[PDB]
Amino acid sequence: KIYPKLHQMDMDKVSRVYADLRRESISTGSFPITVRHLESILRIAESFAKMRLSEFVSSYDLDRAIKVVVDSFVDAQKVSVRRQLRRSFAIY
Amino acid sequence: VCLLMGGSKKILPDGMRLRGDINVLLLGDPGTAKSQLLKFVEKVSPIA
Amino acid sequence: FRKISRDRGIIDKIISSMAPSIYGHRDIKTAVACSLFGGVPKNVNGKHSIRGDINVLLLGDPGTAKSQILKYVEKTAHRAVFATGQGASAVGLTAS
Amino acid sequence: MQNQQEENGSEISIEKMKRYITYCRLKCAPRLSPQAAEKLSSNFVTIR
Ligand SMILES: Nc1ncnc2c1ncn2[C@@H]1O[C@H](COP(=O)(O)OP(=O)(O)OP(=O)(O)O)[C@@H](O)[C@H]1O
Ligand SMILES: Nc1ncnc2c1ncn2[C@@H]1O[C@H](COP(=O)(O)OP(=O)(O)O)[C@@H](O)[C@H]1O
Ligand SMILES: [Mg+2]
Ligand SMILES: [Mg+2]
Repeated sequence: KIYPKLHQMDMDKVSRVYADLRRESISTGSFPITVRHLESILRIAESFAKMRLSEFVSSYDLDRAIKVVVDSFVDAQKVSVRRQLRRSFAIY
Repeated sequence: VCLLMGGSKKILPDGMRLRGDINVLLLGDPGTAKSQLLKFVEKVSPIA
Repeated sequence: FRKISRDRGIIDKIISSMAPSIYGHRDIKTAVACSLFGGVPKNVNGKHSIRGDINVLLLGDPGTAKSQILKYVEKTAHRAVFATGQGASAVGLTAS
Repeated sequence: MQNQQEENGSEISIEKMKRYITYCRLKCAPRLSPQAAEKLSSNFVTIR
């Protein structure tokens, strides 16, 4: 019965987060970042929201989701690239 | 758009058969959305 | 249900109620919870589909209890099926 | 923004389009104009 919603007041943050993770990925010379990563971000945010039987995807859920994708990408990389990125992405 | 309409089929009196159909290749990086284009062309064509 | 849903931090309770007999590995348990709840499938005017389920791959060294988590998921879920790549199982992956 | 401009003649639908393509396919066969053939012929040589 729980089909959570995506009211777009919360679009400004993710645009600029994706922009930064794209600009950083090419500079460091590693896996490319495509929009499938952002689709995963939103689809995981849906699950974190549905956990609270919620009615409007929160920003807390988006922030919890962001860690999963960023950590996966950072931890699936070579040692040198990984040391670069684990410092660059410290804020998320 | 041009693909789904195909060229004009021509049968000649030499037994020879000049085809009419269109072939396109989508070569490129990952995550360019070229797969969704195929999945839509599946559904917008009468036989696919 | 609704009462437990109002307690702030239901997320970390769920994440620690998962495989309740394997030590540590919080990230995999978080991913298990995410893929065991799901999401929303989408059709944009019957011409564009974005899936809802989230896939999870495990890559690990011998002796890290991956099969134990796979066993737990099958006792916890409604519609779950088990198949093996190189072994003897009651169901295959190909239609016939 | 699709279900709205759809009803303003700035978009065909998915079954309507399908029917239209079937129609034009199983209706006509274009044969080119001779006033244009030499254009395509000169183009090919300048290309090669
Ligand atoms: N982190 C862990 N916590 C608890 N038990 C563990 C842990 N890692 C391994 N074990 C235990 O060690 C054994 C490992 O067997 P298991 O088949 O689950 O490992 P596996 O990684 O799936 O196997 P393999 O990769 O070699 O095929 C089991 O008894 C499992 O419960
Ligand atoms: N330009 C775009 N506009 C809309 N959606 C896009 C765009 N680029 C990517 N996507 C989305 O991101 C994903 C891209 O992956 P996919 O279509 O499988 O591409 P590829 O063919 O490169 O593997 C899809 O889910 C698609 O809907
Ligand atoms: Mg593809
Ligand atoms: Mg095993």
